[PDB]
Amino acid sequence: NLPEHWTDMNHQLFCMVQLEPGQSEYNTIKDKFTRTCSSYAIEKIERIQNAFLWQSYQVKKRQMDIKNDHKNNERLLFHGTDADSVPYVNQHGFNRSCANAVSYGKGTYFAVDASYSAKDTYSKPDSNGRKHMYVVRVLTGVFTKGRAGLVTPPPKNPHNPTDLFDSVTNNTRSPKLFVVFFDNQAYPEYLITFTA
Amino acid sequence: NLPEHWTDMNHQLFCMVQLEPGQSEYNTIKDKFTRTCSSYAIEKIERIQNAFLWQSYQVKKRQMDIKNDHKNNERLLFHGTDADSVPYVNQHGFNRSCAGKNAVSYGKGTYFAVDASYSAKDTYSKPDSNGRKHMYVVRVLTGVFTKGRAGLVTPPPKNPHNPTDLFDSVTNNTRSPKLFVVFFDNQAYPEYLITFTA
Ligand SMILES: O=c1[nH][nH]c(=O)c2cc(OCc3cccc(F)c3)ccc12
Repeated sequence: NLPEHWTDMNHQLFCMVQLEPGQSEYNTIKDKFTRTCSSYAIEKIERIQNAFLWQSYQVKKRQMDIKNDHKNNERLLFHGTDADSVPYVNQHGFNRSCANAVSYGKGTYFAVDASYSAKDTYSKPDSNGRKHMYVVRVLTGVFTKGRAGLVTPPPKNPHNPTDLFDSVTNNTRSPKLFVVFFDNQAYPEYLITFTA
Repeated sequence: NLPEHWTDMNHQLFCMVQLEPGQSEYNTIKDKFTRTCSSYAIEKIERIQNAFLWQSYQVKKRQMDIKNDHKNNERLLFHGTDADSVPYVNQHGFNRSCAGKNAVSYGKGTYFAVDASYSAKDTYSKPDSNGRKHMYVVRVLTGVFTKGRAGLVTPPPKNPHNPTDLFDSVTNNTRSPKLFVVFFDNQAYPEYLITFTA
């Protein structure tokens, strides 16, 4: 059911857990961020333990692993958001109806590089200069190049137009962004609070 | 895993099952339909057996049953649509990103009718090139609801000082609900497709 690295929730279903600086889990997530954002200052990293979001995501993951006949469907990506959206994402995940640029489709956008999500247009500095970025488990699955105005990914072969790609990208050979068009294709795993 | 009265699907993920008149299952849907739509005639009623949509929907239902306090969270509602949308809905369900602007808008989501007569309007159940009209009968997790408003992209909060604790859906009128709007994927399961004609 619930992942091993999660800590006890006293029979509750939602908790934001601040990570201890210098332990393995904190160090792994900090490393992913500082690869492109070494010039920023990390205030804290919180593990998001949202049982409902996790359950709905794990269901979609098992479905995509069955449909794709292989289990290489997940990537870790970044998502910058404004402070006022943070409670929403913690509790409800990412909502294409809320989503800035949509040149590759009307979905939720995720960056390969923290540096892209660190842009003020995405991770808007709050009145205290705090910026907020998620590390997100994303079911990118089998992907294709996106285009403006997509409401879902294109068909995997427009002879069978309901069999869809899982996500779209800017560039299939060297992707820097992914767009997903369904709820529960993305699990917000950590929230990084940082400053310029 | 799947309802024990579904047809054996032979490790296939999706089947449409044609129902037989005189069976309770057909006759109950026909009665629900003809209660407001006696001037149309049913061609056929198909049960939709979509394993993945059922799984995702049932998880959302379990979640809402846990969250809410012994509420009847699920209603059986109608959805009229055009022929062009039927294969998508059968396979992928109801997508708010594809939704029509309703003549009376209570938010930017997917609309479901209490009365078949509403879904039977040509604006929704557009007759195809053969004069067939299509209406789903849908399990909808309405949960705890409030009157909607045209600007909504999710249900409103129950409490403006806790913006993330949302109503489950919105309606046109809480005293006499005739439509519901839902704003999330897997909150509605297309259970039957009614094909009907003038
Ligand atoms: O981290 C993000 N948070 N919120 C976003 O909307 C977002 C958007 C985003 O790509 C937008 C885009 C569109 C077209 C061309 C581009 F080069 C880039 C990348 C990251 C983010």
